[PDB]
Amino acid sequence: ERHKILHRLLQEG
Amino acid sequence: SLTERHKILHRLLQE
Amino acid sequence: GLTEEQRMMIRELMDAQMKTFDTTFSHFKNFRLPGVKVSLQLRGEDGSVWNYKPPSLLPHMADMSTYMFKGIISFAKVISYFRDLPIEDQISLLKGAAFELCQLRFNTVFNAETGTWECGRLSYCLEPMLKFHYMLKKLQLHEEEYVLMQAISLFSPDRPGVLQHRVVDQLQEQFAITLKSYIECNRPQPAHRFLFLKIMAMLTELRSINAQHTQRLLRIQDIHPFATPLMQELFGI
Amino acid sequence: GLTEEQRMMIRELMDAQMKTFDTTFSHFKNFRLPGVLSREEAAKWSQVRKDLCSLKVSLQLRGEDGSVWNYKPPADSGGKEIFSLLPHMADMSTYMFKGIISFAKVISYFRDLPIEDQISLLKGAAFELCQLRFNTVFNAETGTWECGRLSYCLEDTAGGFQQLLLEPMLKFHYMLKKLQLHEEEYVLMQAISLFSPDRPGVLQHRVVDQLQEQFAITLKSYIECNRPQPAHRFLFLKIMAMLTELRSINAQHTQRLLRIQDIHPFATPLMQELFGIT
Ligand SMILES: Cc1sc2c(c1C)C(c1ccc(Cl)cc1)=N[C@@H](CC(=O)OC(C)(C)C)c1[nH]nc(C)[n+]1-2
Ligand SMILES: Cc1sc2c(c1C)C(c1ccc(Cl)cc1)=N[C@@H](CC(=O)OC(C)(C)C)c1[nH]nc(C)[n+]1-2
Repeated sequence: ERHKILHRLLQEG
Repeated sequence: SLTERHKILHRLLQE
Repeated sequence: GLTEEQRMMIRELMDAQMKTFDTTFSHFKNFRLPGVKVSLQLRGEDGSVWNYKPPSLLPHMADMSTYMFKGIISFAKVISYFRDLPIEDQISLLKGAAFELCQLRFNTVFNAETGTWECGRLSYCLEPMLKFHYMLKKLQLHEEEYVLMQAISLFSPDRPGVLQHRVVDQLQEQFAITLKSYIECNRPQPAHRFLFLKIMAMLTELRSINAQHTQRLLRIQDIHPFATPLMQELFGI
Repeated sequence: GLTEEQRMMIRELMDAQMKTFDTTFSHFKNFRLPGVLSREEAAKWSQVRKDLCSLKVSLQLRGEDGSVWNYKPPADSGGKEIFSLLPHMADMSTYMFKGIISFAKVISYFRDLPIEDQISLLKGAAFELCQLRFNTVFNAETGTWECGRLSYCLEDTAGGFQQLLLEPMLKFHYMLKKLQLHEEEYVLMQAISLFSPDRPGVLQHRVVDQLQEQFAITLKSYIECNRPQPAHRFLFLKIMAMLTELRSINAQHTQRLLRIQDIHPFATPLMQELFGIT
């Protein structure tokens, strides 16, 4: 959860 | 005459 | 070395100038901006500067001129001799002298070494208009002389629509006599020779520059709309 | 010549760059700008002043008509004014960071890594790749980063060029530009920076170290094949030395950024994640 934005940006296509 | 053609100018003079 | 009537005349004029001339443009707000040949500098309190270099500025200048015009209407309203005139003559006098008094006020912030009108938070950097500004600045006038020039222009009896010609004429003469006396008793340096007659001639030149600008704008407004509602009233558009 | 494994490596990096680097900044559309007509605490304010005085840039905005709005920052008085450019730079940096994340995402070698190492590699290399991308738009004759309609102009002082070289970030940009690198060398530099095995938080140290070496070998081969002139004998080692200097500038900028953030919050949510700000 410390990297919510990074996780989302890495998941998107 | 001049008063109706110069409504803003008349307003600014009165205020 | 003036009569009290004359010394009082200058006090009312100078107090009016102080109260109605926002020299720093500290209250000029909600104005349109170029891109949002004159160069515009906008200086914030912090010392930061936004500079506009031209390739659109006409909207901004219309807002700035209208702001200056509002200050000039306020100047006239706070002078006893103007307030006592019939309202129709007040209107006629302001329609004919608005451009002239703005140019006189702009001359007091004109820097002839840089060609820049330094209006505090705003600066305008660069025609018979330019020539007027360089020639008037060379005279090194005091605030008292500028404010009397504004009065002589304001109280012009020959303005279109003026009805009390003689009242306005007699008031103008008293301002002109006061200007003449001010210079004799307060300015002996030989650089200011014929200063009174030179000022009176500059006013005649400003009258012609005013005529040429009115005709220009009455034609341009047809094609490009820019004049604010007040400008449309003042210039008969 | 280059091996086809190597030619394909470069092709994938170059496609990633083309797809994720908005060189014209034409899609950087929404950003803040400085306003128009605008004991330990005091020691911290002092150091931040010395941090912010290190890089003086003016902002130029060019309209489609050819007109230019130029913003000159204030001189250091007593506070607040020294931060007038920070919102804009935060938006500019965040825009660039998104581009770097997108670059890394399309690289096969990066996608296959565990996600927490992906995050660790990006947190450690984000500033470096942005600076490398910024070097490609740096005009060394005018001291200006040309970002489409936006331009960032180094404010020239009494010392001139030699004064600018006192700042390690500025000396970096001048020295790298002088190497006159090709697009392919730039993108390989970005790959070597991204795949640094020694960033904090990287668990798969050996895998990243081996990948970093394959990019370095590909760079060495490219230079040998396309720049055979004996004038480029040491070009590869010169690039690597620039990357070593970029790591030192990265550490200093991180420390500087953190101090500024402590006394005046400016970091966007994405920046906060990249730099560890709570
Ligand atoms: C759109 C508009 S409205 C306007 C002007 C413009 C451009 C011009 C003007 C017009 C023509 C040229 Cl050849 C130059 C300037 N001047 C201003 C005042 C001004 O700006 O004064 C200094 C120059 C600061 C002294 C003014 N006064 N009254 C009017 C109606 N205007
Ligand atoms: C608010 C922010 S966010 C930021 C910076 C600032 C100020 C600074 C910076 C930080 C500290 C000091 Cl003393 C000076 C500058 N540099 C930029 C680089 C940039 O965009 O500027 C050039 C285009 C290269 C000029 C950058 N990269 N990554 C980040 C997070 N930042």
